[PDB]
Amino acid sequence: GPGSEELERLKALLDENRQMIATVKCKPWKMEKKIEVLKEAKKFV
Amino acid sequence: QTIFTEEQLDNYQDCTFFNKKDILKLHARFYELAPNLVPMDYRKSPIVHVPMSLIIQMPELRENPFKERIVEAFSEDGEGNLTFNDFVDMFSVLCESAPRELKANYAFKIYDFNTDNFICKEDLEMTLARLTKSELNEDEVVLVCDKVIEEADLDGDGKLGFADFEDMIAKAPDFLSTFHIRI
Ligand SMILES: [Ca+2]
Ligand SMILES: [Ca+2]
Ligand SMILES: [Ca+2]
Repeated sequence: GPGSEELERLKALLDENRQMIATVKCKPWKMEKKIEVLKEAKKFV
Repeated sequence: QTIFTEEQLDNYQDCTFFNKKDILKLHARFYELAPNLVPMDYRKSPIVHVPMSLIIQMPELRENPFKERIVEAFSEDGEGNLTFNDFVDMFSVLCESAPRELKANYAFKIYDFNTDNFICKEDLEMTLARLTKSELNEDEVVLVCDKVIEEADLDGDGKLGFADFEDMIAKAPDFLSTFHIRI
């Protein structure tokens, strides 16, 4: 529900071991590159 | 323009993120809240207070879920009856140019509902419930704050100090969304 939505979102940002995934949105990268980077990072964590 | 001396406008521009032209605009907005209270001529530095109840009706604040606690934070007695200087201070912290760490300094105190100079689970539930504007019910807020408080508590004491809080909001900037108000 609405709580679970907010939860996995906030938990994503605050995980100290998964900050690569958390900070693609801070990069001057195009959407397509950001999406391919998150896909790859999520495989190897 | 005879509302302020040149030295007054120099000081305002040097002590805030506003230019002199902005300061005159802020005086007009302050004056329009209560023309019987607010002098048009500030050159002798009059001391006047405009009640919180009027300030929180401005369109820039009236929808903010922390409007009362934000206005109170810039008042001497915590009642939010601001002088012009307080009013300018508050919109300078809230403006686009103000650094994250300045906003964070005030946000930490406004979110510290039990005034013990830490953010605990219960402070965070009261903060998130207001931030999410009825989108989340009571237990949905609990669900979120349960996970946030452990993740964010780096030191290990069950509560968030100011350093923990600043690291939190760097990763979750939506906690400072209520401190971005243009005027
Ligand atoms: Ca507290
Ligand atoms: Ca509930
Ligand atoms: Ca802590």
